[PDB]
Amino acid sequence: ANLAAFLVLDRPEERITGINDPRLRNPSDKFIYATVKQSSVDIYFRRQVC
Amino acid sequence: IVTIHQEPFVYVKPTLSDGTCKEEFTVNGDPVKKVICTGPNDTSPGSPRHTVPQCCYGFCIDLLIKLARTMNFTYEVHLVADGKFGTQERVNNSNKKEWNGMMGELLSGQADMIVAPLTINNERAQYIEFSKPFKYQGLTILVKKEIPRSTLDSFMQPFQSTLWLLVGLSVHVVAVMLYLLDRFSLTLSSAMWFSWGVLLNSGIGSFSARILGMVWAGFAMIIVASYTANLAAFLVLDRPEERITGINDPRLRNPSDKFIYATVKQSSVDIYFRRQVCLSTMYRHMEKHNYESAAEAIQAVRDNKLHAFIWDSAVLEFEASQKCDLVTTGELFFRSGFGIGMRKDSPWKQNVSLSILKSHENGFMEDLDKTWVRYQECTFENMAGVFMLVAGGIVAGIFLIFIEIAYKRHKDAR
Amino acid sequence: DIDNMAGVFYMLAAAMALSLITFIW
Amino acid sequence: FSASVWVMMFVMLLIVSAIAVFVFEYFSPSFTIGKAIWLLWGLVFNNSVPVQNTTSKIMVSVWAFFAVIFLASYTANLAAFMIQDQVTGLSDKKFQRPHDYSPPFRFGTVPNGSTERNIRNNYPYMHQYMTKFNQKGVEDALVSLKTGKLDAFIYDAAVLNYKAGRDEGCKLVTIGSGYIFATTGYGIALQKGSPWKRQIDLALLQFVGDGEMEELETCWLTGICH
Amino acid sequence: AIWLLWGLVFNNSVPVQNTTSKIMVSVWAFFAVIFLASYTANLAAFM
Ligand SMILES: *[C@@H]1O[C@H](CO)[C@@H](O)[C@H](O)[C@H]1NC(C)=O
Ligand SMILES: *[C@@H]1O[C@H](CO)[C@@H](O)[C@H](O)[C@H]1NC(C)=O
Repeated sequence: ANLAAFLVLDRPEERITGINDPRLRNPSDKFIYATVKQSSVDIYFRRQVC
Repeated sequence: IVTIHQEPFVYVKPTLSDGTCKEEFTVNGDPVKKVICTGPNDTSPGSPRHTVPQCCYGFCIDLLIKLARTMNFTYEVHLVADGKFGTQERVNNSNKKEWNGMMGELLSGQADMIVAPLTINNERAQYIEFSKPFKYQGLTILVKKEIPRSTLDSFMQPFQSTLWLLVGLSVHVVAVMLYLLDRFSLTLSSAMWFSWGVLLNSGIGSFSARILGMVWAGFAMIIVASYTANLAAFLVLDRPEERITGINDPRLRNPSDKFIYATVKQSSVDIYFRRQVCLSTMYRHMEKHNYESAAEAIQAVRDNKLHAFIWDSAVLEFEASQKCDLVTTGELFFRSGFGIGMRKDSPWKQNVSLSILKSHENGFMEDLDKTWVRYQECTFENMAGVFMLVAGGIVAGIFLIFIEIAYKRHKDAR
Repeated sequence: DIDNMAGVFYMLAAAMALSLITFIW
Repeated sequence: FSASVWVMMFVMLLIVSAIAVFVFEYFSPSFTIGKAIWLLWGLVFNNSVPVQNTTSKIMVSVWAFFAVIFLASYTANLAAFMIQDQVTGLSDKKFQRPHDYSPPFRFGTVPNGSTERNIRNNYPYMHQYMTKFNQKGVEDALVSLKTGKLDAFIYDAAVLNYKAGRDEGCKLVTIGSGYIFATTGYGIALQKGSPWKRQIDLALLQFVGDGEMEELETCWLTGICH
Repeated sequence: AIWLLWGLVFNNSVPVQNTTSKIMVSVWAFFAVIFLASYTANLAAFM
């Protein structure tokens, strides 16, 4: 039973679940992510309410 | 004072022959205060309305008694005839905006102070000023939960029958080919007895038969392994039927005849639903099913007439705590407090607000919450019917083999 | 389910081959 | 979970044992006292060899099949069964009696605030005990909690919830919800006699009724450890 | 040897019929039981 439980329950490490990911909403040194340079994505990030 | 009959807050019971109520006690053996109540005998219309003396007690009575002790008050309680909070309604000559129910009674001058559960709203505050709320509770969804007992009983072949027929054909052909191999070189039933012992462990039992036995032993276990894997998968994957996951539930966003849910009558929830930017179909889905009281609504929900109900979160939590057959789902939304209905020219604003804040900060509110809202908290067929069928089949087979051997021994030794 | 027929037929060829080998030997 | 399955399986085992011993006694035309008892459990448990043995063969075969099916069902149930606070409020005797335990209790709060005044107005002894251990900022409290220099920290519910939501590792959480000693809001402090109070409260009520603050709540108040 | 190679790994069989030998067969049966448990757990995870 313990072996089956530990095989069913695995790491399941998900990085980003979407734009509204709370983890993405905060700066973390462990996970670093950014664009390359100025582009349409840069303008979209600049024009953000919050 | 006018008070609305609320089950978790204002318990109303008939008086005795002498005109008073019984002197009950709590779990701590303390005298429960009771106040003489005046109101109609029958809430439903078309009845001989008599203003018999009732006896209402509950949560707000303690706060009212504390206020009367702090400041000199001579209060008489009253019950609204229609049993509604009261909002803007439309009557003959529809170009009229008049308040009905408790709010209209307060505006008419009949009542001066209200101690009852009343949700603060902008429209209500535009005409009647309120005080600081006693506690902050929103509105949630109440749905009766089901009890999963069994599904897909496993008697002889719950999944398929062609697979069992194929297994039977395979065992028959392997048995006959084993008999043929033995004859060519277990002529009697010893070969099939050994095969059945290998299939089902019971401790019963040249190179040509060795490979057949090896492959049969290897093939025997995969069937039971697949069967137990399927059983485990079907036990893990259950119904998991969820009614409402929240306010943003897509199922709630569409009207369905299978799931009917609505409020009781006009209230703060009704005003919130009216003031929605894009939630229009909710009114069409709810206006076709309305009730008269929360007690009737919850009784209908228990009787499976309804599927979900919307009311204050505290009331639903208390109902779930006192009745384990009901559960509350969803999350808090449109959170707002309570208030006290007083006229704008009443000079008792500060004198009541200060007392309420003092009671809140001195631990009276938490004590009342503990002593009034936290009283108490909270296979049939799959492993029974198949067992009964198996037992009956075993008894029938035992009787059949008994008569068979009784005839066979006599035939052999005549 | 559907794979059960393939699984049972997979070993039938091996069983038949073994039977033929032990019959010819 | 044995409060239901074990109760029925006990009578099931009793009745099947009675049937087995009855048919074994009927098998007389190798002792019913011991052989039947041994065979009652030699086949249900696959990790045994106590059987050592036409009508009898069919009965033992069907009983072994039933035992295997029951074992598979039990394993499936065991597999399915595997899918699933410290203090309670300020009324606990631990806060009022820190000396009753060998490890002394240490608490922290920001002085010159409202929580300290509320504690003083209610429990003078608690205020006297609090005056020994004080912290001059939320960052100091977080550092003490991370390093173990503080046991419990008391402050406003909103700021503690915000810190828990933005805490790293989900190692700092509050004791549930609804156990707030005094549920009170913030409001907007005005000047005495100001006529703007009516307009302010009407605007706030309209905003809360229309739900125009939901985006602000979801954006400003969010984080890990939901 | 061939018969014992499969008489104990498959619990649904009785083909064994039998100091140094006892330890080896005992530890091998323990390994077979552990492997069967691992196989069942893997099947449960795969389902
Ligand atoms: C009003 O309340 C005060 C409380 O100190 C009491 O002394 C006084 O007698 C009361 N007056 C009346 C008329 O009840
Ligand atoms: C309200 O309280 C103040 C001071 O506590 C007192 O002077 C005043 O008389 C009170 N109001 C009434 C209506 O008694």
